[PDB]
Amino acid sequence: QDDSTPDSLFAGLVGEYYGTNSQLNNISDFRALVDSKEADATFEAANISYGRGSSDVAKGTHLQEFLGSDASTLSTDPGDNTDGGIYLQGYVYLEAGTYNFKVTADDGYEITINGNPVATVDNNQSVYTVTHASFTISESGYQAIDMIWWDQGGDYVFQPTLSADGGSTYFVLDSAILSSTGETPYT
Ligand SMILES: OC[C@H]1O[C@@H](O)[C@@H](O)[C@@H](O)[C@@H]1O
Ligand SMILES: [Ca+2]
Ligand SMILES: [Ca+2]
Ligand SMILES: [Ca+2]
Ligand SMILES: [Ca+2]
Ligand SMILES: [Ca+2]
Ligand SMILES: [Ca+2]
Ligand SMILES: [Ca+2]
Ligand SMILES: [Ca+2]
Ligand SMILES: [Ca+2]
Repeated sequence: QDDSTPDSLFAGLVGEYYGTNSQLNNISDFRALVDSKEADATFEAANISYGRGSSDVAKGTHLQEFLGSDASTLSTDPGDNTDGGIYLQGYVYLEAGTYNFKVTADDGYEITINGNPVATVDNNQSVYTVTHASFTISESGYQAIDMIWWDQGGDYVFQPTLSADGGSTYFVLDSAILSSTGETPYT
């Protein structure tokens, strides 16, 4: 807790959606958009496996389709934009050990854990899956996590899967392990 407002506790990350009619080319562009204004919509990111879809995430009802099971928590239905993306932040329960992300995306993204980037694509791309380098968690518990992802137009997809067993199996980040505040969620 960092201010005088109570924060919703749920088994998910705090999600913000931002749209723009400018071009998003890279992580810096999307982060500047996030910085420039209040979110166009907020939502609870409880099942982080979004898309695939076509014909721009920022148009029509494409954001709702993309977010699927998390769209029922949208604060509003944003108007049309050409480009858009999401900023997620909260906590993820991880035991101490070694992990790595494998992320399928169109366009780019960046995931950080405890302040350190652990999966980065700093450019636009048609759908592509990267197996990222491993990282360590030093102490079991809720780890701080944030993510950004965007769509510059066209197709869109975002599924960042995590392995705890050296890339033999991967899981989606969902309500089993996510927390909005770092307290234990019970529903
Ligand atoms: O050039 C068009 C294509 O550009 C790529 O980088 C992706 O953003 C696609 O979703 C888009 O359709
Ligand atoms: Ca607060
Ligand atoms: Ca903002
Ligand atoms: Ca809309
Ligand atoms: Ca879906
Ligand atoms: Ca739902
Ligand atoms: Ca664009
Ligand atoms: Ca795209
Ligand atoms: Ca392990
Ligand atoms: Ca496997």
